[PDB]
Amino acid sequence: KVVNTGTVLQVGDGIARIHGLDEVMAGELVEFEEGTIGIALNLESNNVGVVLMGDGLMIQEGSSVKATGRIAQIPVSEAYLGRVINALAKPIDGRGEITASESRLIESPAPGIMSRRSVYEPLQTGLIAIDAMIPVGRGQRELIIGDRQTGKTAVATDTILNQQGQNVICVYVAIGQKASSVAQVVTNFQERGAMEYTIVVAETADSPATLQYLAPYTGAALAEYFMYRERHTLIIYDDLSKQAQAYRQMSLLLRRPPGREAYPGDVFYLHSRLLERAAKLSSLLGEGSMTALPIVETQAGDVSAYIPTNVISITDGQIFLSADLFNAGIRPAINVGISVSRVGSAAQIKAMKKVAGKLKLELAQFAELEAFAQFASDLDKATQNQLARGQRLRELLKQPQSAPLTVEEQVMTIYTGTNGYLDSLELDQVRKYLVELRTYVKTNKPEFQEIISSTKTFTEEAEALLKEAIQEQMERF
Amino acid sequence: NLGRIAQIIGPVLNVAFPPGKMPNIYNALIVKGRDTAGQPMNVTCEVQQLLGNNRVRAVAMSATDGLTRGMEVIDTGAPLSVPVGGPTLGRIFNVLGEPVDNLRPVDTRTTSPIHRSAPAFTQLDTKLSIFETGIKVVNLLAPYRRGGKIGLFGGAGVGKTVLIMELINNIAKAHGGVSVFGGVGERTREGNDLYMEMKESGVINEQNIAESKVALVYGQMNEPPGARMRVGLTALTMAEYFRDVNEQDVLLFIDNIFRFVQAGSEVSALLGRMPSAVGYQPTLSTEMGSLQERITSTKEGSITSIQAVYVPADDLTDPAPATTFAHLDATTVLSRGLAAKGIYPAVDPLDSTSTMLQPRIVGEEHYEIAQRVKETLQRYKELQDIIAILGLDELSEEDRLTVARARKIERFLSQPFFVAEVFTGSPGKYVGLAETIRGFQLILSGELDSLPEQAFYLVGNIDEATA
Ligand SMILES: CC(C)C[C@@H]1NC(=O)[C@H](C)N(C)C(=O)CNC(=O)/C(=C/c2ccccc2)N(C)C1=O
Repeated sequence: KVVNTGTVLQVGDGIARIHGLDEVMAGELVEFEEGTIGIALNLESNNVGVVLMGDGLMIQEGSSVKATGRIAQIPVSEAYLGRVINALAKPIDGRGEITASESRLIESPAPGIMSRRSVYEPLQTGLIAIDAMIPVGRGQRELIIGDRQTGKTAVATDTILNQQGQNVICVYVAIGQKASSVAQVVTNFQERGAMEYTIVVAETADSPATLQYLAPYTGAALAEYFMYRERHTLIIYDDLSKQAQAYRQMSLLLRRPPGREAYPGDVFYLHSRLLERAAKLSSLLGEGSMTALPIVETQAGDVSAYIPTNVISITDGQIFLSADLFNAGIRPAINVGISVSRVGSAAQIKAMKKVAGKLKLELAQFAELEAFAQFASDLDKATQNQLARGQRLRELLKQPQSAPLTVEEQVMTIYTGTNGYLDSLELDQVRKYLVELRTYVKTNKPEFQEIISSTKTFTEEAEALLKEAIQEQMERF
Repeated sequence: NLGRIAQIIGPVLNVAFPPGKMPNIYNALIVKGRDTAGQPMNVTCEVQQLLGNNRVRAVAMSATDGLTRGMEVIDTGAPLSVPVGGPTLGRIFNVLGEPVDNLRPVDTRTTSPIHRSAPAFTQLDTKLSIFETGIKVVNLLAPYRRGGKIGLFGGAGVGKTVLIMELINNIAKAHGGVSVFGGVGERTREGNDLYMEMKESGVINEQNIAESKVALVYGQMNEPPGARMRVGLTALTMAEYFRDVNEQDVLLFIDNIFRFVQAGSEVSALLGRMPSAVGYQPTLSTEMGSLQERITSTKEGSITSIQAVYVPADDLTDPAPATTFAHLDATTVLSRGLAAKGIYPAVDPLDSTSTMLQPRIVGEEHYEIAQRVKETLQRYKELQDIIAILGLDELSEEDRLTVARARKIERFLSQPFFVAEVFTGSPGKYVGLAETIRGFQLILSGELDSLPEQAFYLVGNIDEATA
């Protein structure tokens, strides 16, 4: 049957040239004798170019192939929420199979312009430096940039953690990450009960390249099942860089014409799709949304690089992280100076705007004289006020990994420094101030904390009532 | 006609017809079978080669996933025809002219080929009118020639879009003619936004009384490459109607025309040609050129196109944006470092021209100052690398004056936007010619040497810079 079966011509480097199979469709799954799954892309004149999804060491020139007839479908449901999933949606954790009732496609068109609405719904991440100057709202695409070891994954680890139950569903997609390292994470997510609402769509380095592509695509489809259901999602794709690389590898193995850094001619339709399929659907579809936070590693702080260039131009903001501003105390390292957010403060409440907006104007003025501090032989107080109130807020902006702060905890804290309380204090000390003060308010004053959130804003009372709090509390240092 | 798909290699179709039928080049074909159980026909391509051997190749405008070999293709018999006319205003269009705004079908009078031979040499004109925008950097250091084409250049995130919005606000909502905005390779948000924003100002149809003065065609990022290579041409075919059929004066807002080249980049090597400078196609100059000389003003009317162009890795030597420039009567080159300073709109007062900076077309006061402004803006720029290491202690009392004034210029050259009221945090301000002209003449005269720098930063008029 040269119609729904075929012979294998050649298997070279995870790609196979199938012969026959006239009926195949572009994008259809084919099944090998030794049972190896692969997709079809080159519907060339008399042979089919198929990209394997596994160790092709198995395919043998002469073996036949069946045409699954299915255009790469993936199972989906609720049955996940706590299962480190593979790439063709099959468990890799050893807890049994997954009860899939429906099954959505990996690649599907993204929500258009009628099916969408601006972003107003906030997205709390537990990072004082993010949810106050880098406002990420639901449905909005926010990029995470940084070299090797730049606390980026950490920005992500805390964020998914920082999601109050029933609030936001999360998908953790690892592309080309290490097994171990994925595990060190998939654990630090359980020990805090956060793995009861997050999937771990991950494909290690060893895993064949024809997968690190779909790593996100799956990870995105699995999430789109909650969106169209009025639910909200957050997608973290650990490195789109390692996915772009896996792309290049397939085009060259399919013998397709390359270009800049050997990158194919459809390298921009790898992000302008993952990141588009994410959005805030109209209320005439479910108000459901999906916020994607894609990571893109850099080389030598070289932003203008192709992949990082392209992705930045697809996302609604970036959270640059620096390799020079680590040990300098800044932990986590947020270059809030270049880190932007196209949605605007629109992704924040009023209680945050009142403080954050103001904190914006501050950590924006210091930036202009910062380089002076070290060489300040005789500056004016009108500047000192800035090189004073400067490195103060920063230490508030510093955060210990694994500890995401609530929104209350977020606003109250900014309030201390932003309002001149932590002013005349010593930087190499302020860290413990907040740590101490926070727990102090959570214990003795959790009555005010619940006043803050519900009211969603600081009343003229709680202010004075905060004033009495901090002033006397700093007085306990 | 009827041929069969012969090879499907991504968004490229190699169709094989009978030795007689030969879809002429650029003639759009249309394919019969596609997505998951159900028969659509969205798969429309555009012949681009006669490989020979009874076989044209073609780029699809829709996704080929699911297509098959042998599927009957069909030669419509002419090029891809978008429906144009009055019945396109207030609607969001596909690269194929299909309504994408869920408001019923489009009741147009006649279609029209996105493939039209630009105006002849005797259908052109030389009139050079101004185009007051309302920003203290354009109308003063590089004005807008009506009919002419504006090139709003910059790198990834510099305020180009915010720049195309303020223009629709300052000029389009108040423009006394029809306008069209093309969506060439950009985010969807920006679309959703620019829509629900143009709705509130009622630039669109609040009621179907149809008093709209805008026609929208959106092919965003996600679309395959054979979509952003031509939505720039739908938007324009719909604009090349109001220009000559209703003798109207139309505006052509293309939010990034680069995504139009990038999109062609991607069908180049794919179709089997030999790449060129920086991975681009050999046919880069033939592609964005044939579609910037239809976007012009003629005697029959006019097209004031205010087009944006992406600048990869911050480099202007880059073949993609570089090419544009020729096709421009003005340029607003934005900076990433001058944007890293907070001064917005981040526009480099030095690298930004306009053919109409002629005293023969605006005046002497507009002519000198602009330069006087720039002159000092050349001085300080050639003083930086010097003072940065050589300090000021030995600088003459006649050169330290360049410094203060300049820092008063590069700042008085800031101006929040009515659309960017969320990035600046302060109310926008409309600063026309005279208000700007004189405002600066009060600076070049050291009439304001006392006042500080941040006195002109994010300020409306000179007075607002003295309050
Ligand atoms: C991964 C599969 C399920 C989806 C693909 N579809 C696409 O990515 C694009 C957006 N579409 C819809 C196309 O029609 C073009 N297809 C491909 O380029 C591709 C490219 C591809 C490259 C390398 C390995 C596999 C595939 N297709 C696979 C389509 O079938």
